[PDB]
Amino acid sequence: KRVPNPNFLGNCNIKDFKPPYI
Amino acid sequence: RDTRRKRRQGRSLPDIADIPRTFRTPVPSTLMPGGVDVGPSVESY
Repeated sequence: KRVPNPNFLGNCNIKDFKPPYI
Repeated sequence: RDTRRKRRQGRSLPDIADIPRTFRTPVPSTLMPGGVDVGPSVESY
């Protein structure tokens, strides 16, 4: 069972925060 | 013992004939050519 590191393509810890109008 | 005879006839310096080679112990580096691939992997597991 593999577990992805935070340095994986698409598995960052910095989630995209959305603006209030969206 | 070479220097033991430099003094006897000198009573009465770099060796340019021994040209050393460049072997290097490999650095533990993944990508670079010339280094062993120990340590953290290319894949992130």
